[PDB]
Amino acid sequence: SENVSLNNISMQILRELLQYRRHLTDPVKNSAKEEEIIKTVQLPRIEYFIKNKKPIEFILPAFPTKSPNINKVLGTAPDMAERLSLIFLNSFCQRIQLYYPPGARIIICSDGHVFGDLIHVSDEVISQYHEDIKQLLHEVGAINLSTFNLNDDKELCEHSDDFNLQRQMLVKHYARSEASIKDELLQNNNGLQLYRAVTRFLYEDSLSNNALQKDAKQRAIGVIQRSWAWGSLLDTHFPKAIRLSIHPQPADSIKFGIHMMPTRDDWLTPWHGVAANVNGQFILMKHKEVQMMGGKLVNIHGKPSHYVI
Ligand SMILES: N[C@@H](Cc1ccc(O)cc1)C(=O)O
Repeated sequence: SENVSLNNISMQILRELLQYRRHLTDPVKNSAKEEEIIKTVQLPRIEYFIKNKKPIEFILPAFPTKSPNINKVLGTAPDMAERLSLIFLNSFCQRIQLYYPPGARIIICSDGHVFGDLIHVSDEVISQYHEDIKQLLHEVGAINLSTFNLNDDKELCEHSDDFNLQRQMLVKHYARSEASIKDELLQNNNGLQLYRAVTRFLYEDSLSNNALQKDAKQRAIGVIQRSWAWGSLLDTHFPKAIRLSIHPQPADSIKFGIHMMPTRDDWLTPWHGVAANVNGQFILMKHKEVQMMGGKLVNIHGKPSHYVI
């Protein structure tokens, strides 16, 4: 039949995707069966666009702000690493054109203002990081990529520059109770490793250790609650869209975790890391770990984009 043509296009996309899967890396897992599970998960969602002959669309919540711990990151400004990440994502969507001419698009949805209170990063700073990452797209000429923001939603606070209200509304209409968040996370090793990892980044950013520890553990459920709010917001705004995630996801999840640079850390993101030229291949590493490597910093446009080794 003709499903043979359609099934062949959808699989090539899924296979390209899988090459950049972000996952909890654990050898006891039969990777083969994980993928066989994901085939069933995403192939139908992909074939939706193909049957319609519509360009395939992805949503990805990412790039909310640069981590304020200069132990991890070079600067508040977006660094080369997102540049390299942004440039990767856009070319991913051009490749698909080589099979499937409508192509693909990715709506990067910024989550910077949603949890901005709990990160101790100014709403002023956040807004500039956003404006800059829009800036990068045009410098990059990354057409297949566009941006989605809290301000865009009609249902969100009218106009802008009342984030505290915007956050309240978002929590009201789309969030869940931190009590229900803590309960849901415990069930899985999946949910457990989110909790732990979210807290480790919150603690690492904030440098009384027992105080700061219980503190990061509470902010974690907070930040996670805000993120799933933004998640249900997009979950309704772009329902049939394929759902990319910046975090490792289970093979059963609707969300498909994805990487954008080489790194041995599953959870590192461009905002938490600097870019390193090591063996003539860029890698996402932490600013501290790379200085102990005797890396030399290189500056472009009067700002420090990356280190070299
Ligand atoms: N979303 C980040 C958490 C984070 C985001 C922005 C920050 O400035 C700091 C922490 C993560 O993957 O862990």
